Amino acid sequence: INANPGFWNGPFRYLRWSAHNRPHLFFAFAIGIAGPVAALTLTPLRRKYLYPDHSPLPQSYPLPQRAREGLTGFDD
Amino acid sequence: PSVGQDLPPVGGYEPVQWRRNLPARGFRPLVYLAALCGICGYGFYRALGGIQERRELKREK
Repeated sequence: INANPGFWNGPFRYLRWSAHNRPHLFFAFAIGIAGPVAALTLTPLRRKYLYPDHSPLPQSYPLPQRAREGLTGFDD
Repeated sequence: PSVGQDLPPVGGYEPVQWRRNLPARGFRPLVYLAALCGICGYGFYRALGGIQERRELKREK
């Protein structure tokens, strides 16, 4: 029988126990917990170690802020 | 008397195979897992670089 020790008696033993008896829960849960934790910790490292981000893609015609100078050429 | 009926060989027969012929073929399961992660990670290296490539092509268009 492999009924229960309880999560709140010994954690790491219960983690081993669930990995031996119910991997359908725990190996979905491990892939699930590895998502956001790695998402938090790895993204400072990649900007520090691997490579920084990309330049943002323009979404419309980019408008500068100038004053409509005198531009000659192609009157007629 | 007894003549002409069939009999076993005087040397007898060879011993036959009656056990579980079950070889534990293949590799260690950890080798399958490590090869899985290798095939995955090489695929991701081909994937995400091509995606960033496609994003730069999108910028160029």
